[PDB]
Amino acid sequence: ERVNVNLTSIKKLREKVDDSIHRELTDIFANLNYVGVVDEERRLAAIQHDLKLFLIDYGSVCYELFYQIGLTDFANFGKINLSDDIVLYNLLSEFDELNDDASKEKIISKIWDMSSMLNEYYSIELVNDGLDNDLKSVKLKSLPLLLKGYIPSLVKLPFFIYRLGKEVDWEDEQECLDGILREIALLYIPDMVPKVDTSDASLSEDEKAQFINRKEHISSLLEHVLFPCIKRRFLAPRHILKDVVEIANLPDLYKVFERC
Amino acid sequence: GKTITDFSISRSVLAKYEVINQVDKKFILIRCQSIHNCLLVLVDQHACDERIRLEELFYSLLTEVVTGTFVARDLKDCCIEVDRTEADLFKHYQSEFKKWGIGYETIETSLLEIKTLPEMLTSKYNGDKDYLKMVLLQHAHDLKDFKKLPMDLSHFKLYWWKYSSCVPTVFHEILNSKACRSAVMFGDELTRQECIILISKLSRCHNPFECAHGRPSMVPIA
Ligand SMILES: [Zn+2]
Ligand SMILES: [Zn+2]
Repeated sequence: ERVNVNLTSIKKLREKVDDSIHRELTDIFANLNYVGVVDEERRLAAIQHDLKLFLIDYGSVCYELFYQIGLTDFANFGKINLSDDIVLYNLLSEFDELNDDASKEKIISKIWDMSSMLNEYYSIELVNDGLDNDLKSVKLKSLPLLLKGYIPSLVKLPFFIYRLGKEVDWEDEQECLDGILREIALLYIPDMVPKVDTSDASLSEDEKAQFINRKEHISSLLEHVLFPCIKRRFLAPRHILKDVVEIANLPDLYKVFERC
Repeated sequence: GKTITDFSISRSVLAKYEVINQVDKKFILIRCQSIHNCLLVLVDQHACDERIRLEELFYSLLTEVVTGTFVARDLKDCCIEVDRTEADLFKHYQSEFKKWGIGYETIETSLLEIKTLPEMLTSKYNGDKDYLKMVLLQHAHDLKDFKKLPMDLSHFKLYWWKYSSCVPTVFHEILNSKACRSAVMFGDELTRQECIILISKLSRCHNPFECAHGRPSMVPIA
């Protein structure tokens, strides 16, 4: 069932992660107690470890987590199958920079050639309906399922395809595989919800309502899917230490309200 | 028309706050664009609930007193020995004591015949004529020494806090205790919905920044 990953590059990327892990920081996450969202834009959340309150950049933690799952579960991923189909050519229209057909076609060309590799090693299924030389008809069948009960936001999907052809280096094994995992985690991390002025009368009710729903969806995802997983399998790397800040030592606050 | 700008800033701060969630079953972590003097604040849940409760208790008492609907339970065979000057002090402020349901008559060495007491005080004194004497003297001396102004009922919404200072210490203490006992405690479970209601209600209080016993209700951590 589980395939034997004998690639020297994947073992080398795994070794780099294993060396990078900080013991005392992983201890904080392993025994965390999630409080709630602090900032949906700066992607901040609050947790309690022992009797200290911490401010955590969940975007950074989710990036390290979805890169970690991709590394350990390499070439053994599930599938997220998608009337309401997604076209690769029409997806890149959100970029004014691509002022040519040959520029939009060059991204798809590199990806479709490596479709056999992308479908096998990552579960990124790419299916074409038209001619082998034609690129406008190339679509995306399924994406890897790293976490059960978690479907990523497709807002970052045109950016994922743009960075899949223009960023990912297809000329070196390790750098190609390291780049793809980095591109998946970047897509998989929960989206940023930029602050919308509710008190302002100039903005419509529907704009205000969707911003509230975006906030609701992120809090729910963190409480039920993201943070339980983080507390179970996340291994904190030394570099993430700047994104874990102590905001309060609760014993000090007990003195303030000791005698009512 | 000129007004002191510093009074308005303090009120608008808590009104622009969103609840994160309960912390350690002891606090409510809250979060605040346009940050002059307002980010993360830890609110003591007990102090928060007690504050809402006290202002509700003060509003009730004063609306009852102002409208002349403050209940006064009839007291039987209650007479206390008083000084010549003490009998004079009570004779003078008899009308003022009647505003709180403390109805009495001065006889004559002298004596004090208490006819009525509000249920709040009937319960507290509990037959102790010495406690009742100390407490009525306490208010009589507060009125005399200008430590407490009299109740101005010459006025026909009601702002209880514009009559707050007039409340006798004995009633103040009683309501503080009622608020404290009825309030949520440390170790108690609060849902986010329960926390939202508490902070929403606290922001509608005249003084949200302290408990009944004058200690702070919240601490900023950012
Ligand atoms: Zn108190
Ligand atoms: Zn209390």
